[PDB]
Amino acid sequence: RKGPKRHLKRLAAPTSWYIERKAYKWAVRPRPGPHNMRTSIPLLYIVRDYLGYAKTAREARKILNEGKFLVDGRVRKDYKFPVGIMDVVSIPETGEHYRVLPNRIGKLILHPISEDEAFIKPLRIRNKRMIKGARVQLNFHDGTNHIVSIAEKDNYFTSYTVLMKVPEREILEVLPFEKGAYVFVTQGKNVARKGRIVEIKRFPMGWPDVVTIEDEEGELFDTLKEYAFVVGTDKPKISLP
Amino acid sequence: MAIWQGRSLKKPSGGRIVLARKKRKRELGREPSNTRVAEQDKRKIIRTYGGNRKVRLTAAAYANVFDKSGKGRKVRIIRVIENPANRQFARRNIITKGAIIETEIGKAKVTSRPGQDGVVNAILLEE
Amino acid sequence: KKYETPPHPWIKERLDRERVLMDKYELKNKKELWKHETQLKNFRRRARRLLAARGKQAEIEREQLLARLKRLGLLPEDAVLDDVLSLTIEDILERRLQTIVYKKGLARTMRQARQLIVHGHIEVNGQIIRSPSYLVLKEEEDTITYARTSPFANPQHPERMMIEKAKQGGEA
RNA sequence: GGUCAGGUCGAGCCCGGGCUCCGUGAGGGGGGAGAAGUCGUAACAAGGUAACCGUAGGGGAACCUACGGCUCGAUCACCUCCU
RNA sequence: AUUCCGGUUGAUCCUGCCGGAGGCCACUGCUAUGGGGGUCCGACUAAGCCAUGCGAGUCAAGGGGGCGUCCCUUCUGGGACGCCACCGGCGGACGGCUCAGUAACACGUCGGUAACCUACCCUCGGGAGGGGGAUAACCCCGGGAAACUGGGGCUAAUCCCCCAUAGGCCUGGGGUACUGGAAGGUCCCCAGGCCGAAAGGGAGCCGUAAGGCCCGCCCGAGGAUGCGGCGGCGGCCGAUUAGGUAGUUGGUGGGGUAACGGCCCACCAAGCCGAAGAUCGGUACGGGCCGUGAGAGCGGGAGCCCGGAGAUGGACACUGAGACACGGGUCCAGGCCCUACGGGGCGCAGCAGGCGCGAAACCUCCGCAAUGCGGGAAACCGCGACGGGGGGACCCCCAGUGCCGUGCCUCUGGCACGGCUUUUCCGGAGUGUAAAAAGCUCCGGGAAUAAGGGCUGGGCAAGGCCGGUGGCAGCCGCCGCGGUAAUACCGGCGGCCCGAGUGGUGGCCACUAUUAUUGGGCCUAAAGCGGCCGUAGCCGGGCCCGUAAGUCCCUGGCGAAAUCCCACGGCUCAACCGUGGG
Repeated sequence: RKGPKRHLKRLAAPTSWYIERKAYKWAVRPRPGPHNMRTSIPLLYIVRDYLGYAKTAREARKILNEGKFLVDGRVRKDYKFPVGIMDVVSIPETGEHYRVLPNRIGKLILHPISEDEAFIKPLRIRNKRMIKGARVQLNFHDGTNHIVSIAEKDNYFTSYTVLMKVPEREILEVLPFEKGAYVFVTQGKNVARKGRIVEIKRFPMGWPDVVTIEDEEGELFDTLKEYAFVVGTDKPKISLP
Repeated sequence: MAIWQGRSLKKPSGGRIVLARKKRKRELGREPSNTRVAEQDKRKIIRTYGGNRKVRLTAAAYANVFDKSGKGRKVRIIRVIENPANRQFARRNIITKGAIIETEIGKAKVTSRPGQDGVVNAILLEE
Repeated sequence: KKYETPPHPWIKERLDRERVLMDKYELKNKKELWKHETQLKNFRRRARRLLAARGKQAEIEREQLLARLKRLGLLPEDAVLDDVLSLTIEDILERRLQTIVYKKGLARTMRQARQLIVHGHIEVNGQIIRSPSYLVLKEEEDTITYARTSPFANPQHPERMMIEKAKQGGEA
């Protein structure tokens, strides 16, 4: 290969989209964008398969273009687009709102939450670094970015909760993670769980960094700091298998 | 131009590594160009493969010559005396990153690559 | 494959078995018997494996296998993995379409339904089964009626007379 | 784009050597088969010369002799074991 | 799901080979594969080459027109579609095919580039001010059988450029603030140097033009995606291959690259590598898996998915984030074809199809409709990529070839004869076509109507007789059988097996503890070295103590999907596929 694959195959389409893998031979490959191709949920799958509102890709493309979905506050029109994890997907035309969440199974599920929560998108930022004018800027794994501060120490190192107002692309209500805060686990093999952090202590040097948590049941889990994602003091609800 | 890479010569055991394949364009190196001492600078603007624009020198005349707080000048050079990479290059008046030169008003030591940087800077010696 | 052909296939002892059962369960080919033998054999292999291993294999799986045997009727009410091991290849010949329609007595003998099933006159659930090797649940016994009928859409047809002569039921 | 000086990438052709495989050649050696021909009678009983062996020379051939070993050795082979 | 039999002999026991019985995979004979479902087909040949069709384009909503036509109007005049060439932009590096070479940091897994780039795309921030300018189209015109080619006047655009607004990059000195596991990348000031940003839109809608929906461009940062790079471990055979090496191992400076690097270079040194098998010859894409086997193990790399490699053989650059480029160019070698003989054009180990080869493998089909993708606001265009049917002893699965009375024989059955229902088959109906087909299925008429092949001395004791012939002709996998009452020949008859298959040959795995780890041996069956010595290596009495390397336990990161099992569901059914669990 000497070039981006423009075609994805059906036998190369995973079980995590919960798709029939012998259906044709070609699967919908999003164009590069926020998220990974196999860790995304296609716009084709959401209109066509999920809801029955299309019975051909022409139906679903025409339907998206006229409008039946806005993702993050802004317009889309083709079915090629990698929808991220911890995103906000909207049906304005039905008034449904979903979160893109893992199961224990590790398949992407759209989990319904109320119209209220569509406004919110929790960010836990990917890195934090200086840009010119001596201002630091916020980053994400869906590329969702904001600029402008005064530099300095600021709210956290990188483990944040932000409340994000999605039509405005604004940040509001900043909040640290603590040793009494909430995390939902959204990578690793311990996914779908939502609990209270016991302590954020870790193995102090080298590449491994552990963070540990307990829950409502109170099971003890260990996951990377990168695979800890701070919901807040809870903003979205749990994902169910 | 300069076929690389270049991991298909000999094994450190006296053996022969054969890795059957023909080169990539990205991996391949160019032929050297030589930066000459002149009264003028001769420059041309190329764009290297990657999508980065690089200033080519091919003759040169600057050495921009820094003090102890690094305050430069625009001043003209003369002959390369002492070239410690290859002593042959001092003669034929070719600048290097380790080069040591004559400049009008003092001697100095070249500290810049003239190939890709497109400018040659230098910091005065006490010599 | 659902064909089982043993290590020694023209031995005296196998051959006797086979010859005797041919209107005792209905054959017209050996293969049909081989399907049933393969279903049982795989079930007993799995049952053996789980019992062998410690409790550290996940009990959910042993629960799902045992469930299927309650419906099918091989373990009717039994709930024991050791009980699967003891099973005969004669308890799955008795759950054949041809020996469960004759049990109720809608088929004169097992031999009779080798043109009822072709011509489509024996229904189970909502559909005409066409297959002697079809295996019938305890659920499935509660709906055995007829459809797309021509000799049972005409009592006046002598077909109706040959099948039912004072009503020959059970299994033989 | 012209022509040419200096440097690098650089096939194709030619020349010689190295390595490795395949085809093949008068003539020559043995092998497995064949049916019938030819000589001897060696081995198997002790086969009428007990046999083997290493080494050395010789024989038409099976073989023979010398020396040392061995018996998986003949024999009632009787210092002795064996008798 | 773990099995043995014939054969060394007069008989016996051991040892040991051979043959056969099982699964699987080619090919080959007969017959058949009705009907129906899923897989599959130069797959162990010449990685041989091709006639002919075809796999690569697309925007006029960027753009001023040329032609036909439309709405008009029948004017001025503005609104459309097709067709047409030029710059723009994007795909053409992908998708598709093959696996020759390569035994290696090819590939897998974990690591890791803080050494490196990344356009289209996606995000957030900000920018697009002014000036300059062209060439097709059109008009006119020469040649070549052709390929192909032209010279000029005019001229549009998101056309091509410069400058500024800056930003970028280098370099010297000061210092903080973000990120880190650290090294230290990112901040800012300053000096001197260079390069020196950008472009817009028609009929509509939003804004005043720009701009935006839409399409695209610029700069800063990020993301995604692709490329390159480093390490741990795993990474074939022959020792009738034992010593190998001169950018070769290292140091120092440097060039060049996107970039680390003896990659390349100068200098300086003489190191580096090896018996836990170097080097050399030879063979081989690797992996998930698959085949077999109770396991251990053995065997394998095929459809299919993943990564790399190739595209007549070799060499070479340009444009692009991305090619040294599979239907592009330059050139050399071989070979083909056209030819006014001056001079041109190519590459089915891409797809149909052809031809050669051999033991072996398809229609010059149907469609762009669905699937994926590029461009386009969309409509829609392009697509032998693709969806499907055709053909094919290629595999698998399912199913039918009857049933009853019934005199009498071989009564787990058969045949005569009688009666009944009735797969194909006809007419009709849906399907489906996205227009065919595949014709089944359903309903009405309506028949017992597609069944063959092998074996019959012992192994398979599973299945027996007659006649001819007489150690013949022949049969044979093995042991054998025929020299005249032949179960073995040949023909006939009968029976037994299995069933759309049966049987044969070739190969692989089990049987084979004939590779011994599970699970083999060495007085005499094959096997103890003539004996010692001591090196490498292997192995170590009792008691204690330190380490916790080996060794056991627990948690957590992870070992792609598919393949496999179990469960349930759907298709009459099942194979199969979905889904969940393992």
